[PDB]
Amino acid sequence: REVISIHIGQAGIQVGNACWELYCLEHDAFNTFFPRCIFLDLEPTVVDEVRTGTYRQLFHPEQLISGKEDAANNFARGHYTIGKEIVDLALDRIRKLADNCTGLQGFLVFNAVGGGTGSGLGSLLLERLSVDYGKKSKLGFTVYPSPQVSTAVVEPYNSVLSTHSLLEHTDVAVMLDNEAIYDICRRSLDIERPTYTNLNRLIAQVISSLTASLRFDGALNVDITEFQTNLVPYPRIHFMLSSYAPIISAEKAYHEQLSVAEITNAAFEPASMMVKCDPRHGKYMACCLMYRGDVVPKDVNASVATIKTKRTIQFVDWCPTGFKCGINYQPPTVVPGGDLAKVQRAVCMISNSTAIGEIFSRLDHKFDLMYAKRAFVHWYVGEGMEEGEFSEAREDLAALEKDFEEVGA
Amino acid sequence: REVISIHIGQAGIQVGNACWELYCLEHGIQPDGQMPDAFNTFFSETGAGKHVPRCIFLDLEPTVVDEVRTGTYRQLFHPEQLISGKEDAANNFARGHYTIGKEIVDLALDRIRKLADNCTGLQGFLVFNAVGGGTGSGLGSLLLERLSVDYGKKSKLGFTVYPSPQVSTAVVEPYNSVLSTHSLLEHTDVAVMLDNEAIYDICRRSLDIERPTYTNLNRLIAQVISSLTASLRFDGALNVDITEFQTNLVPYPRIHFMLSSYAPIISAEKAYHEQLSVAEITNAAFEPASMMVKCDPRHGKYMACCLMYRGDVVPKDVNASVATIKTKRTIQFVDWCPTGFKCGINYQPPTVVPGGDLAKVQRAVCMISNSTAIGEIFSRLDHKFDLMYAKRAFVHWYVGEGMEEGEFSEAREDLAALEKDFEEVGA
Amino acid sequence: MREIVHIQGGQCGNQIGAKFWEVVSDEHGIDPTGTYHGDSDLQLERINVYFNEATGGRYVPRAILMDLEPGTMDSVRSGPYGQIFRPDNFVFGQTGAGNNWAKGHYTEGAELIDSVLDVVRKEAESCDCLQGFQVCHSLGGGTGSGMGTLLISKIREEYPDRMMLTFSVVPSPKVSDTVVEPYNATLSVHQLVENADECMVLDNEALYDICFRTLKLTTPTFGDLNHLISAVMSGITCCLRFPGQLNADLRKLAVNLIPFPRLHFFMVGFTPLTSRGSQQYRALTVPELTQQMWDAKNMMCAADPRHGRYLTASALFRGRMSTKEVDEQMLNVQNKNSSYFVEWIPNNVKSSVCDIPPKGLKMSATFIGNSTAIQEMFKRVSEQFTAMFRRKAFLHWYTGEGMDEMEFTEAESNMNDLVSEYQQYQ
Amino acid sequence: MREIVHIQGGQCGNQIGAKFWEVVSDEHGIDPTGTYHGDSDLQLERINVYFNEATGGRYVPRAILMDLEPGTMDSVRSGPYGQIFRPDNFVFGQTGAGNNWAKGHYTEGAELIDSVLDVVRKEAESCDCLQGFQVCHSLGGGTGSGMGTLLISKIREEYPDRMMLTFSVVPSPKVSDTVVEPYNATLSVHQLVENADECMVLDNEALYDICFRTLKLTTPTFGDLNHLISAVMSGITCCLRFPGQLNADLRKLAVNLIPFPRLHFFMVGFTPLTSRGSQQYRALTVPELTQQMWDAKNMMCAADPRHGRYLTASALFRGRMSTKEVDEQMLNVQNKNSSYFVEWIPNNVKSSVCDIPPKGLKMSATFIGNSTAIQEMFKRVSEQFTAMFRRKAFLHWYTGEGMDEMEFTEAESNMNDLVSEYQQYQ
Amino acid sequence: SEMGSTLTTTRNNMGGIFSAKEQSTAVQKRIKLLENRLEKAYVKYNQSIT
Ligand SMILES: Nc1nc2c(ncn2[C@@H]2O[C@H](COP(=O)(O)OP(=O)(O)OP(=O)(O)O)[C@@H](O)[C@H]2O)c(=O)[nH]1
Ligand SMILES: Nc1nc2c(ncn2[C@@H]2O[C@H](COP(=O)(O)OP(=O)(O)OP(=O)(O)O)[C@@H](O)[C@H]2O)c(=O)[nH]1
Ligand SMILES: Nc1nc2c(ncn2[C@@H]2O[C@H](COP(=O)(O)OP(=O)(O)O)[C@@H](O)[C@H]2O)c(=O)[nH]1
Ligand SMILES: Nc1nc2c(ncn2[C@@H]2O[C@H](COP(=O)(O)OP(=O)(O)O)[C@@H](O)[C@H]2O)c(=O)[nH]1
Ligand SMILES: [Mg+2]
Repeated sequence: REVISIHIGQAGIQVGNACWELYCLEHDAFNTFFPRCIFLDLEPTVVDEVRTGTYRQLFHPEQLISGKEDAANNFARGHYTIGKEIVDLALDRIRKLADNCTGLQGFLVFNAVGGGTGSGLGSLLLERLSVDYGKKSKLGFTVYPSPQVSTAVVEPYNSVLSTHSLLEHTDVAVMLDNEAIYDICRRSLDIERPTYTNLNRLIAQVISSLTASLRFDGALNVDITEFQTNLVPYPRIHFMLSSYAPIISAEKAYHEQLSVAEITNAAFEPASMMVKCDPRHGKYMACCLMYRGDVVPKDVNASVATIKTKRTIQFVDWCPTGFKCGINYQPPTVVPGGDLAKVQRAVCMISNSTAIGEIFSRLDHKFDLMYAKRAFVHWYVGEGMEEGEFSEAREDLAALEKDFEEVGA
Repeated sequence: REVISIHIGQAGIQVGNACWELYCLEHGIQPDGQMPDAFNTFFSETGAGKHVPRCIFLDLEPTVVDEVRTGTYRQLFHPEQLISGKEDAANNFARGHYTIGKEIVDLALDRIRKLADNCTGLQGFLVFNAVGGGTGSGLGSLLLERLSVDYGKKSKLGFTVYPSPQVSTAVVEPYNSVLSTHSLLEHTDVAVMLDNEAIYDICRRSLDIERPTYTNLNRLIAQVISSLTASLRFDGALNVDITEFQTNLVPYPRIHFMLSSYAPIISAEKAYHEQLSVAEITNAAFEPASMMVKCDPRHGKYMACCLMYRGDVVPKDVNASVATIKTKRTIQFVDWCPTGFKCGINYQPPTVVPGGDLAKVQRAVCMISNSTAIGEIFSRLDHKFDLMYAKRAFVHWYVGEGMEEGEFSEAREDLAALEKDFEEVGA
Repeated sequence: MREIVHIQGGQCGNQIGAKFWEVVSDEHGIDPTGTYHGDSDLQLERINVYFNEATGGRYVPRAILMDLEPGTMDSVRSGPYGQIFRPDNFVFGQTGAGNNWAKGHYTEGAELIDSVLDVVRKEAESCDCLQGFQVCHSLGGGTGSGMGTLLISKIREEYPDRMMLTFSVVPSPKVSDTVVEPYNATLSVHQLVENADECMVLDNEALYDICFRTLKLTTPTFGDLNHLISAVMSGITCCLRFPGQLNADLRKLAVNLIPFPRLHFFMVGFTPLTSRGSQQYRALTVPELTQQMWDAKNMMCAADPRHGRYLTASALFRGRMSTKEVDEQMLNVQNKNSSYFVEWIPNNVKSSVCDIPPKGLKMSATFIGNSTAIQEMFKRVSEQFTAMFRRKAFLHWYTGEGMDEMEFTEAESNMNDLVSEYQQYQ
Repeated sequence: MREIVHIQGGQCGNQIGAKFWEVVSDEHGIDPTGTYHGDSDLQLERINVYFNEATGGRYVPRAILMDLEPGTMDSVRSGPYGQIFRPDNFVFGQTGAGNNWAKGHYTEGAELIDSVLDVVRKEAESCDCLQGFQVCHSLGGGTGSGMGTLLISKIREEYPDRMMLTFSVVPSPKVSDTVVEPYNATLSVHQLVENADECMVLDNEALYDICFRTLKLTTPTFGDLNHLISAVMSGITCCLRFPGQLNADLRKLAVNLIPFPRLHFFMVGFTPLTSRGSQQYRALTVPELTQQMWDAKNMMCAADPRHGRYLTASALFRGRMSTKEVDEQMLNVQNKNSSYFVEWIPNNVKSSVCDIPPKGLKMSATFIGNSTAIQEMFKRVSEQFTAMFRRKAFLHWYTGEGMDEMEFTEAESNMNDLVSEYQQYQ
Repeated sequence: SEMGSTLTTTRNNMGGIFSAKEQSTAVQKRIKLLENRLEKAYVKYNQSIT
């Protein structure tokens, strides 16, 4: 059993540069990863940093795909003009990666929707993967732009135009912001001046905690097909809040008494979500709890009972059994230079609720304001688009808002 | 069973620095937090061999907190427990109760909640504050308000420092004491007074220390608390809990103000030449030369008394000794109460800390009584508070913060009403 | 965290501040280059109150020099510890007012004060939690009095909820350097009573008296006077910079010493201050600090408090001391001389101890007393103001600049009702 | 990989470009003799963006000097970093235009523009993936403005997809060297609005003002002004030459700052800029860089941005810094000064971080604000243009060369409709 | 100010944070006690019958 990982863009392969560092440091159990990867980007600067880095010999030279020139924060450019010449080479490699494989669980894609490469050719890669395989799962861990913290200007245009394909192509989509992670590193990790490297290190922790069930034998294992049923009650509602516990420094960890009861609680407070949204406004549709390390089924069982009996958070009226647990034996590993201390046990929670319906509504106004005056539209239209797909992507998010409001009732 | 201890203000967390020092030196824990089961009431165990105290230091000024962060016990306290503000209330009750208090007490509450959640058989809380300041007075009363609405049934042992009659450091402290008692009245279940001149006289005469600083004061306060929690920590021939004082000592839901004392406070040399037994320490616990509040119970009448005994003490002589006290006529009990005593004996002696000026004594008594001499102190406060209030001195600072003239008059008549209440129960 | 931005105005302000920054930097172990060279870790914990780290141990003072003639600015950069100030903080005019309060408050102030305000804004927003501002100036001169007072008024309407100290020397007939001293002092005090939170009265007459008897100096130049004033300023704000058994911050002192919003003029003294001939024969205990503190011939104003009544008083102690001794000494000096204290306030003295002595001594103290005898200065100044203004002396230099006659009458009324209102609470 | 061909025109272009190739050659560690002598590996792998390996480690720049007078060519060849160009690239006429736009655009350009196009083509297809061209010229002179402008039009006809940067200085009436400045600048802008991709507007008032106030230079010759302009140009194309945590090429910045195709005139600023006497009195943090960036008295144009609103803004950072501080600083200035920004556009600031600082510094920054205050200069120019053209001053020097009256009216029309669209979007 | 006042009165009306769980757990335990008592009473009656 193996699962291969695709990384797109400046954000994608930097996340991968930390994720693969953790995989090699963690390791027959290796068979699911050893790498079965592909980096691809339009700007050669970040890929060729890997080609000369410490992991020169680790990656086969062909694997590291690199175009000639960047899409430059332009969804249309990275989806219609420049994507068309590189995407064919990428997926015609990924095929022979799958032919190397025999028991493919799925693919997992890493991209940020704000940019052009992460968004544009992300969706383009996804569309040819869906028509080629269809049944095989493709987990997409995307990075959406934050409400108030922002680096680009045209990112609302990109985020809406990317989402229109992220609905019906990916199977399980995990949101991740930058402000929420910045807040996590500021609050729990007490790092007052964080950079992208620290963000990517703890993103890898989440990925590792949800594939450790395939790699190592636990008391209750869970495959990628399991998330497919247990968390998405409707074919078009797959957008997951993420959380992790205990995110804790090296000194505080020894002082505190980490156990199963309190980390099940800590994984539920909005002070520890990976996406800037308040689930107090929403109702939980389903929850999924990956437990790693020193876990007996009793205290995880007792912990979900206390959550259900609390009234600070509510569930939908549909699910009395609104949980999916999972226990694995091997504890989480640490990276030298990393900030997370060694813990006997950790919890990665992936939920689904209606709080996500707020982020789309928040997104709508920013896109709406700019589009009404036709700001920046001339860049995308001359690239090959029209006014049709702007308006039609707009009404797709309008439908999604009504959808969440209907299901939440 | 567990009890958590919260410290508010400069005087509060300094007192804690002596208490937790005494605690680890008693249970054999190094300041770093590891042993080289009775510690379960105060320390929670990480499971990696590290013990962390159940306490939260909080105040408004970061100076006194951050020497603690860098003393010997940097590694004993969990970092989140040591709360600290950014600017001081500055001897201004209103500033600590409405301006700056309203931002800091909510952080303390959502901290203290998970201390209680880690506990199982919580006996209660116990708070440390000096009413002369603004932090310990202002947000202290605010914290007690929100604690009463949260728990209610749980004990809140208030070990407060009242301003001394003559020896004082601040000038607006009469205002602070009256307004604070107005809420400390109906929130604290059991409130123990600890003056400063009385402790000064004990260290001068008994400990024969002629140049005492605050260190020795805080040291002997920790000794009384240790003598009071030994019954909870260790097994004795006749033990009491913290819920026992709620019933056995306060006859009416508004008369809860106790006079504390301890014996024997004896230097290193008197002990070598002097004898320790139960009868003489039962005597020495009652004489006003060993009280912790400047008042005289000889002027008052006792409602009920309490007696902690530590060390090699049998129960036959504690009964015989308390009998001799009742047959004497220097002190008298209230007509309504034929029996006025609550006794208790525990096996473990008081341990000593190196560097302290307390000798290693074979036996000790901690007395906690209730009387009517406490009514004289409250009246004594009213004379000099009313003295300045009529001319409206220093009122402009509190009213500029957002208060008015109404709360002075209404708090004034409430404590004035308490004066009449004390006089009518004594009759 | 708690932060003080420092402002020096006029020639008087510049020399006072110059000797002040040498004393503080030497306490924190920073050499003239501006790099850290101390030993104790305690000296580094509390340098955010007065300094900013620039790069590689370079600590710059959080001060602003403001004047009108370049002689003072060049005299500052020449002397030692002159190379530590940021050259951009030398906000500075060119023409000169010259002992004309109207020129200092209406003509040259109107184009320099926007500049000094902009520097102060950067210095205030550069830090996080303001404790207050600290302004040192004189009341006789023009570029210190009129401009500095306008700066005080402008700042108070900008940040109204922060404290503000102003150390001002005031003129007296025995030390009469300029001729229009009363016309400057009376208008300046009118603005100070309505703007400043608290003032600390100083004078040059008492400083000369201190240097004659107590110091027994041969040649008391201005360097020694500025040395005494600097020791006082360091002594009062020592509590924010070092921990102690009983800490008392600036706001804690203000609310404890000011009973009414208009009664904020204090007289200050400092101990120990002894000559080298008798410093060898002395002892260092609490009673010897007190009975040299509360001596009338040690006050730094020419306003003898026993000609009035004490409202409140304060002592800031520095060094490893026993708090019992501190409190009993304040009790003794209040019980014996009970007549000199106000009657409707018991325990008139606020006290505090800090555990870091200044370098060169083992134990020191600092006294701040709010007496009612300060009205001697107000009557003493107002009669000279009246003596010229009844006859319209020197008036046209004030009138021809924009001021009219009702400004002097309003200023007279406010000073006159102030000394009247001190007398009533007396 | 990505390629930048350099084209310099006129006296202003040649001397600006001379200082430019000095600082770039030092950044890549190339000696004045043309051979590599650097230390770090990083300086080798991205020199093809600016150089061509000839033979024996001879790295020659990919530049084209262009003028009409030999004084500039000989002064270029004389000084250091003068013997690194290929002598075939010194395409060079002989007669000279002399501040006559018609000579440089119709008569004398007609025989030179053929030779420059031959050289630039052979120099363009020599590299594989062209990123764009980079032109440095003026709008007051004749052979710089007119010929350079005509070259821009011909290049955009051949290569319509490739990028185009133009660092152009504009004349201002406070620093007015020639008499026919309005006649030239107005016609030059008429061609820039339709031919260039983006134009980074410069001026000498702000440059002289910057060296007076912030740099505090005594004698700011053209060397220092050209040094500042070169530092801006190195900062704008540092992303291609060095790896960073967030990259932003030329096209990436263009699409994030140009909301409408005719709105492509920028203001530029460079930080940090500090006097030599105060270089050690300061920190090096992101907030310090931001305070100097958003100062209106720091743009390198004589147009106060606070006289209008920003449409967009860009900040290219260089150095080891935390991205969170970058975004928090941009968000902070976006909230507090809310009126100076356009409302129907949130996020008016694009940011980027490169990991290699310029030589000698620790952390630098480049600001490119597309504001609506730039319309004041176009009005500031058009009022002068109408003053002459109402009365046909100096007109015959251009009329007898080919321009008719409709050309000047067309230039006024384009100028007037442009200032209305900036006013519209404010 | 009005929202703050409504917050304080609602805060006093909930009767504390831990109040809801105690009342819920008390009635549940009460259910168990009546069930236990009912069994013993049934046993006595059926024993009487035999
Ligand atoms: N968590 C995380 N996010 C990143 C990182 N780098 C970039 N991003 C995000 O990526 C978004 C922009 O896309 P980029 O990945 O930088 O660039 P791109 O997706 O390759 O698109 P192009 O610039 O056209 O090449 C920004 O909003 C960032 O939040 C990173 O290292 N970690
Ligand atoms: N018994 C005892 N009392 C102390 C000690 N330290 C301070 N105090 C008392 O505390 C009173 C003033 O309050 P502090 O605790 O010092 O200050 P605070 O309560 O935090 O109020 P602020 O100064 O506004 O912060 C004084 O009257 C002292 O009597 C101590 O170590 N032991
Ligand atoms: N203590 C002290 N006072 C000074 C010093 N220099 C000037 N003065 C006082 O300043 C007063 C005159 O004010 P002046 O310096 O002209 O003020 P300015 O012109 O406004 O700056 C005199 O009464 C002096 O006593 C000094 O170095 N130390
Ligand atoms: N910054 C800078 N500006 C210059 C330089 N030389 C000329 N200028 C400006 O260019 C304008 C005149 O342009 P000119 O040299 O006649 O252009 P040309 O004749 O077409 O080459 C004047 O306003 C000068 O301010 C220089 O070396 N540096
Ligand atoms: Mg990218």
